[PDB]
Amino acid sequence: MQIFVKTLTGKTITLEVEPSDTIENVKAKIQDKEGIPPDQQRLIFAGKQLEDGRTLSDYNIQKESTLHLVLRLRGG
Amino acid sequence: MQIFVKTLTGKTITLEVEPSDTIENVKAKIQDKEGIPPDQQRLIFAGKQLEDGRTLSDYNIQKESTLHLVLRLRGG
Repeated sequence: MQIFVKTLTGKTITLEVEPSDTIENVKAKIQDKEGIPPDQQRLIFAGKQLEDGRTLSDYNIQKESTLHLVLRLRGG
Repeated sequence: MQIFVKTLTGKTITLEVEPSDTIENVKAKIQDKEGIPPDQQRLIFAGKQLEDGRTLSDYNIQKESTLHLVLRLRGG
């Protein structure tokens, strides 16, 4: 299923995630494409932060959904 | 100087911070006001998270600047 991860920096990411795909694997996809380190990725939804060990369907995340991405660069 | 702390959900907090203030200290000041624990305070600037150990002027944060605040809850 397609999803749209938009960051406040002004960048959107389009990935084909799976219903039972863990948040951890979602970050992995971004890492594969944009090359953004999953450990530096902060997926925010509804105003809170998502848990790496959780699934998309855990937060009612479906197709065409929008996830907020924040770059957490450590030491800078 | 005063800055604007706006959450991703909907809230605008205003406090007095120094140019050489630290992100960690900023969260501490917000805790003295809104009572929100600094551990749950996520400072966002242009889609990038603010390093807790960095300074406001290091991020080019001046007076009357608006920052985003995200609540980091466990499990979301």
